[PDB]
Amino acid sequence: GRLRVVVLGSTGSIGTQALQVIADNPDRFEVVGLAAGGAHLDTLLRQRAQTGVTNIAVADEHAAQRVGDIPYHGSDAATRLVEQTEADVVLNALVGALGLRPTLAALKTGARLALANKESLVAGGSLVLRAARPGQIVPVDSEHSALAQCLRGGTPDEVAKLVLTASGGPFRGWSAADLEHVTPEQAGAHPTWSMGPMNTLNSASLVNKGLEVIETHLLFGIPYDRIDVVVHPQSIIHSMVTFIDGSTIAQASPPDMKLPISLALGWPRRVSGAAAACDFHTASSWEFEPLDTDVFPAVELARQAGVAGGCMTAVYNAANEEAAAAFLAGRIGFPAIVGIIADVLHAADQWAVEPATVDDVLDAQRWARERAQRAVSGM
Amino acid sequence: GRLRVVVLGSTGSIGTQALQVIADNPDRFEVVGLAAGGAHLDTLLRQRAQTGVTNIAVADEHAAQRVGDIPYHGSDAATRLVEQTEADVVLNALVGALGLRPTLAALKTGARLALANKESLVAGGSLVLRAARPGQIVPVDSEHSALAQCLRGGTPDEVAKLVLTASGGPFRGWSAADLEHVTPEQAGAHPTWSMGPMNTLNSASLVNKGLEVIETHLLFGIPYDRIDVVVHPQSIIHSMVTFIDGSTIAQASPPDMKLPISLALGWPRRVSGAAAACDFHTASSWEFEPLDTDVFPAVELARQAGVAGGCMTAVYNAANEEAAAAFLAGRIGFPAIVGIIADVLHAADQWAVEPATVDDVLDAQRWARERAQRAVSGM
Ligand SMILES: NC(=O)C1=CN([C@@H]2O[C@H](COP(=O)(O)OP(=O)(O)OC[C@H]3O[C@@H](n4cnc5c(N)ncnc54)[C@H](OP(=O)(O)O)[C@@H]3O)[C@@H](O)[C@H]2O)C=CC1
Ligand SMILES: NC(=O)C1=CN([C@@H]2O[C@H](COP(=O)(O)OP(=O)(O)OC[C@H]3O[C@@H](n4cnc5c(N)ncnc54)[C@H](OP(=O)(O)O)[C@@H]3O)[C@@H](O)[C@H]2O)C=CC1
Ligand SMILES: O=CN(O)CCCP(=O)(O)O
Ligand SMILES: [Mn+2]
Ligand SMILES: [Mn+2]
Repeated sequence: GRLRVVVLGSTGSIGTQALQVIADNPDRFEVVGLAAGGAHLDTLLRQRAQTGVTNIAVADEHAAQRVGDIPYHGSDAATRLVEQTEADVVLNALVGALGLRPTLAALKTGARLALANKESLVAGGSLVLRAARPGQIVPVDSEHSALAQCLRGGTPDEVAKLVLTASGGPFRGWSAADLEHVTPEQAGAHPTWSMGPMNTLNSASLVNKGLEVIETHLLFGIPYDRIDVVVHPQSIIHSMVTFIDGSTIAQASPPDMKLPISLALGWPRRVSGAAAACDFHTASSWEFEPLDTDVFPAVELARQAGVAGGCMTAVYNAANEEAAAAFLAGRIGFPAIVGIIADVLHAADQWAVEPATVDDVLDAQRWARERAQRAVSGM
Repeated sequence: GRLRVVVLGSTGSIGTQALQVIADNPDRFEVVGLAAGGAHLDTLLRQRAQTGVTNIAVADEHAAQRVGDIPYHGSDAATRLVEQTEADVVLNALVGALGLRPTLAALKTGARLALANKESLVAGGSLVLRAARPGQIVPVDSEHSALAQCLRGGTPDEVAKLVLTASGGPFRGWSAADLEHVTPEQAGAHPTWSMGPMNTLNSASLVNKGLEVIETHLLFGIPYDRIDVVVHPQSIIHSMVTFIDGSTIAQASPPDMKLPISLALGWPRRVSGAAAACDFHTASSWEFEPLDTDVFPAVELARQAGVAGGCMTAVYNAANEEAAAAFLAGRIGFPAIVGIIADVLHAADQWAVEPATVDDVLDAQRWARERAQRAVSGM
């Protein structure tokens, strides 16, 4: 039958790509809700006009003032839309802290949650896991989607290791000395129209990989010492699972987020024609190499944060946001991003307690931000 | 509740590796029958002593006499061993189309057929299929083991293509002129697998891969035009499945037949520690290139034979067996192997008829062997 889909973050990269998959597959999906921030209000309004969906939410009141016929506006607008809309699937493609409450609300409705919002898991952690039922959360990102597919190759008891691939970023194979003089531009901080500067930087710093390692633990219930990372420059193999017999199962496709998006939406059913497959008519190679964890310790730090548990991963992420921004403003050098994360985490043991509420997570993030600010400024 | 396993061809490459898996896993497996040709009595006698199994078949009458007290001897020994031994699994690791009757007898008992002896299924065609219940034939071949694992990545209707990898053999990259000079000693080399001299030859000539394409169609019911072959010199990726959404699922491990053996014996349950896993703590690459079908047409000829159906696959194999014997004896050049197969196949119009009995298959092979000898005489 047709799945009713709520798209949260309809004006961003994931959201718009999802809407294309849905437009291409009217047999499999129908949009029944759209939520956006308001920065791209004009796009949301064009989306209302194109899709015919009037069930929309805008967070920013100022932006909402420009329209006068938005059913959900102001803070918690997305959350209210989720609470009040009958749906089969909620795609949470919201950015940052504010994806958390809608994740919780969507889980309570009993819909499947196609999750892109990293903060829901990296920050929300045990709040989100205690609220979600088995199979309810389906990951949107390429590595997690790949692991979900590869896990089909055996029972849960047969898994030995999860292996995330990592592009390695622009500084793949760079020495510590090389990294000393990395500039914001080199770190891929261009005013690229769709993605924010943080995504390319997190990729370059290997912090994104650490975040993905944390999310892997929470999604698939695999201990951190069994979650590995290999550097794979082509990004054709999106991740792999190694089983107890020594067999490894791997997922491969030319880069294209429409594949994992389509699969998250239709899970467990694949969407015909979603993306192009690997073509073996011209010679190619898939290369693998280890990550030098002395030069790139962000993944080791993520495992430490993850193992400590509670709000420690919220701390890891919030420290990064602050240090990364400080790097982009020229307040610190590149190697000092992960240096500050380590300094903040080392000081953060009070946050190992499990959060009872969203406010607990926010307090952990507040603490981590100001602690990172002190480290940056020298105060 | 150990599985009771009869091991046909115990003294060969697959047989010995299989006994090693069983020896390491006495909780899961027990040997209850051994069959061999009689050429390696030292090995067989050691196997009798180490397993404690006296329920033994020896094909060669004189060799069986030399041992004394062999319960089954003569060319029907292996077949009669299968018929009269209660077992849960029959591992058929005989070589050549002579494994046909043991294969048919094994299926008739209701036991799982762990099939290394691809030739018996290639020769038997729909006759073997009609004797099998669904999933009764479980492949030991590394490619088909990989395919079975990767097919867990979706439903049947989601399968777009099956992709077999091929090492490309010792003469990968060689021109037709280069092949003219190939010696039996050069064809006895293999870059990635340690095997008997016949399977090694078949690998060098690509006839092995042709046999495996036919085996794929017969095992999995996928049409020949959706079975691709890609050359992968590392033999780390063992085969892949491409799904309708563009996703490809691949199986990978360092070349070690103990992996597919262990899984075939214990299907669906994996066998802990059966083989070493891919090691991502050191650099490596997985390379792919197209097969050069002009220089190596054996796979195309297999597709032709397979599409024709009936007893045509038996003809393909039998012609190879005769031609291969003549190459190893120094009577014909290396290119003549596949030239003879082409000559025989294209004279075989009458053998497209579906086999009703074993005798139909035997008739087809008898003709093919004579026709192959005619081709050899003409050179
Ligand atoms: N792009 C990718 O491939 C990857 C995605 N992810 C993560 O998935 C999430 C979504 O991906 P992406 O589309 O690129 O993120 P985007 O930044 O491109 O889009 C974010 C969406 O959230 C909306 N939004 C912002 N603030 C609010 C608010 N207060 N209430 C409701 N909605 C709000 C935005 O609306 P408006 O535009 O009007 O502000 C926008 O539609 C991201 O957080 C990203 O980190 C993870 C790995 C990689
Ligand atoms: N070797 C490998 O790695 C791989 C093999 N395979 C397949 O597995 C099958 C077995 O191959 P492999 O183990 O390499 O071959 P081998 O030649 O190593 O072994 C052949 C076995 O069959 C026995 N045998 C020979 N003739 C007869 C006969 N007339 N009656 C009864 N037994 C006989 C031999 O006994 P003896 O010599 O003692 O008389 C020996 O035990 C082949 O069909 C091959 O295609 C597939 C994947 C890879
Ligand atoms: O199952 C494994 N084999 O048959 C050995 C494959 C060697 P090849 O790809 O060169 O035919
Ligand atoms: Mn990713
Ligand atoms: Mn094989």
